[PDB]
Amino acid sequence: DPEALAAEIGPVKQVSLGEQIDAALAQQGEQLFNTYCTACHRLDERFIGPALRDVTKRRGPVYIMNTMLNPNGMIQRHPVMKQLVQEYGTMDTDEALSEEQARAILEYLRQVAEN
Ligand code: HEC
Repeated sequence: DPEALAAEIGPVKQVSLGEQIDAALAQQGEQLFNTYCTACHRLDERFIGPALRDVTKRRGPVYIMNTMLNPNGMIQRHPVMKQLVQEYGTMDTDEALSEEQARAILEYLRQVAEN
């Protein structure tokens, strides 16, 4: 259900996640997260947006990737995101990331959920 709607919104459609964390990829994601995402997010505390340490436990990868890559489409069309907007407010969250960058950040998010 929520991953399918996230795929339809796009641009990412599918992310097949291998069982292991790729630590080098995650490390690039850590650096990116601390450049772009900590303007508004923390791992364990609310801030401008929701806490994210366990985002990969409550959401899937297509939703997370398309939040980074198409935040406007997600805000407009995805019911989970639309509800979070009513709670946290409307602001420019688009960091103009590449898919590569977003993928690295996802790997970091997966890693911190195992800490
Ligand atoms: C402040 C300008 C933000 C920046 C920069 C980033 N995010 Fe964000 N995020 C923000 C808000 C206010 C919200 C709630 C929705 C709304 O627009 O009001 C979010 C939400 C998310 C989510 C969804 C969390 C959930 O539990 O489903 C994710 C996965 C997310 N944000 C990720 C994320 C990442 C990885 C960022 C750096 C690339 C990032 N956001 C930037 C506010 C802001």
